[PDB]
Amino acid sequence: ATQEEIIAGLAEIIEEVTGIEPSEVTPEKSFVDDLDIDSLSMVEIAVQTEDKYGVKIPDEDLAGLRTVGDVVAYIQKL
Amino acid sequence: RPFIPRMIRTFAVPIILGWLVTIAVLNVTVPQLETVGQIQAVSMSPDAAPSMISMKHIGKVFEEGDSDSAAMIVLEGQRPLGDAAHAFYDQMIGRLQADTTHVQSLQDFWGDPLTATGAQSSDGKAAYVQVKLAGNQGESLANESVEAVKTIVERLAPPPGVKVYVTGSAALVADQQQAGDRSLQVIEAVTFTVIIVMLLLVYRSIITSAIMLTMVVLGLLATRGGVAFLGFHRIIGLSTFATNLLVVLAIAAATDYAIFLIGRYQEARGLGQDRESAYYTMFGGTAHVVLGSGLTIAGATFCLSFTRLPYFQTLGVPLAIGMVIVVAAALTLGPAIIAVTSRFGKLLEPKRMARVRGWRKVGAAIVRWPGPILVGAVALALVGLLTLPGYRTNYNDRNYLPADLPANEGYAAAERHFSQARMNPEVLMVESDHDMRNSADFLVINKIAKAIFAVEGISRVQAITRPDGKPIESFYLPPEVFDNPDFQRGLEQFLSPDGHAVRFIISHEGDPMSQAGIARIAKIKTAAKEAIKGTPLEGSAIYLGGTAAMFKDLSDGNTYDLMIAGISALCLIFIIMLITTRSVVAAAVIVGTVVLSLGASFGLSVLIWQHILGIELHWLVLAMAVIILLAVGADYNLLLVARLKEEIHAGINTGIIRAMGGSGSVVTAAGLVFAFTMMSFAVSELTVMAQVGTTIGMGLLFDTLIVRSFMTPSIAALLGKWFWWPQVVRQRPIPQPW
Repeated sequence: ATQEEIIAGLAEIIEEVTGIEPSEVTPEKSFVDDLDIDSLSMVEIAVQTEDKYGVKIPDEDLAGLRTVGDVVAYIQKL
Repeated sequence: RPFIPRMIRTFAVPIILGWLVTIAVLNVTVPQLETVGQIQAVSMSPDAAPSMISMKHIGKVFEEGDSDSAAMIVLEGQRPLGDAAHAFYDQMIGRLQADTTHVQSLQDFWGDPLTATGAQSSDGKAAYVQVKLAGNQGESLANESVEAVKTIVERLAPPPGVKVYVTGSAALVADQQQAGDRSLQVIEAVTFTVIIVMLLLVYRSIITSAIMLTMVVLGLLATRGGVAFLGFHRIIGLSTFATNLLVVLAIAAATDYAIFLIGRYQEARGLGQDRESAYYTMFGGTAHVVLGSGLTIAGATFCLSFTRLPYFQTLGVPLAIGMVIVVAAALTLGPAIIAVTSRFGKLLEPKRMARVRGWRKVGAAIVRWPGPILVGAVALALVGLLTLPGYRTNYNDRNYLPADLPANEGYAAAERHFSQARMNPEVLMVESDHDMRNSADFLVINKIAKAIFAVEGISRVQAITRPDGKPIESFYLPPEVFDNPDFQRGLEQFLSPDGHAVRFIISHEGDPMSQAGIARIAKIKTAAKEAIKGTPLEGSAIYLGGTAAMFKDLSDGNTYDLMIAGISALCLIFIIMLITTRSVVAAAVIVGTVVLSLGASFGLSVLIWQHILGIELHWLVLAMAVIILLAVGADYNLLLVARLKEEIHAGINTGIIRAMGGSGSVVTAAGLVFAFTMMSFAVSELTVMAQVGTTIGMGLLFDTLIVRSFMTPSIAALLGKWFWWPQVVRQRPIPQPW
């Protein structure tokens, strides 16, 4: 489904940016709490999505997204 | 693309044997590079400037040698010198005059009582004599003459309580070359251990750095042999600065080319590529970049414009040829030695854990906030520019050498008693083209000396009026006492046998090579022109030989050759970017970033050097450092933009972070190696080379941490279509499915 595809894309970006395998990446966990992801890493994820695919997450909005669920929902909305 | 590597690697063993045999034949029959530079040097005074014309005409008319080299000798002791010292000095003078192939003429002053006051110090504990050697200052003949004078001095037994050293500008450059040659080996060793210690950290092996040591020393020997061959047959010329900078920059550039090569090799190994594929990907990736950057470092140096001094023309021609030899050595021997040596297991190993993530995270602060970071980087550059209002330069070389050298120690001894700029005189001439041996001409000749005196910092002039140099007034001499042997003893050292060209020996106040001391040259020329105006000397050519005018005429070319290099090197960068990449405006941005960061580099190097350490920047530290900074910053930014182009397929903004992640570790390692190798000049006995190296190293640190890191990619992000416009720009790749 679309959800699986978007989650797989995000997990591939996760593997590229900070080298954690997509296998254990699930939408039932946060970024900083578990994966030790800095605000800059999330910014890199946003830029990668914007470039490779057609999506835009404006500034002063990534902070409001804490869990993978929030990010995937926001992407699906647009 | 798979052809030149297929000729370099398949024939790796025969070409390595060829390199070894050519190095052997260039080192056994053709002398070593040090002796070749000693036998083949270039003038330190101009060849197409008024200063050199002055000395040439002076030699033509005075029959005192057709060159400008002038050395000095100091006899200092614990008490005033007695008659024993005078006898020893007379014997030494006779021995010096006996030699003819080395010394062209003797400007003896201490021997003659009438002018002995002009040699002995105020306290009477020192004296000096001026000799005129063969060949131009800093040339092979001048160095040979300096060595001959030193050997003659050491052959004789000094009287008890007095020691002898050799001073003067020609002796200063000779001892500068001696120090350069002596410290070449220690710089080689220190750089070799620095590369070892950094490879132990970036590659996790010691043999991996032993092979790099072998490669770097082989390349250094190859370039040494090539330059030795080309300078042994009188084809080109060399100098002390040319030789030392060639050697150390060759070591730094060879080790940086190796860093790029085996770092892309390390990246290939991390990506799973084998040896034979890592070799070809390394070539296709960085061999063209190395070629472009070597051609830049060669073309910019060679195109240091046709300047008054060989210290630019023949500092850029042999440097360009040496850099061509070094880039050829890279492109041929490096791949071959790699293919033959890194074919054994457990010799290379990658360390990629903690360096690929901190260069990809900093890359995210360039594309999501391109504005704030770009303006911040430009603000840092402008803050560096903020000290331009208080920028200073110093043309002196005594302050840029250790005190343990014979020349600098003689300067210290002279300064202990003399409080002047005595060891660096200045000569002015006026060709009246008629006999200047009448009373009226002598009365009016002192006008030029007095007019020169009016300028600040020329408080004493050793003119024809009196060697003492005390400015009393315009002397007048009766015609009856005009012609006597005693007066002729000095009149042959002041005016031509018939009288064509005058000489005005001049001693400055304080540092003669300072900004004021060199701005004094224009004032001297204007005063001379005004003095000859309205007098029978009108229409004469005011040629100003010496050292202060030598530096003035040479520094007049600073703007000229800087602009011409900033045209030619940037045009070559244009060509390289259009060939191995596709853009025209970005070929201008890649050099605009560097020229903007030049202000920050200058600010950092003047805060570190002048504000803290209290030492200003030598004029050679301006031109050479700026041009090498342009070339090497262009190398780094060119590697960055080449990687960006290789990663444009996935997007522009994402290409920036991809290139940063993929290139940051290697570029940082190379920049640290280059910076520390250049900073190794701090123990080079050449503090001017230390300033050049430290300035270049700090500029490269600022480039590898700020400019290349954020400033260039921020601009690339802000202007997307205007950065690859000729090749057509789609900022995002055509939208792809998930």
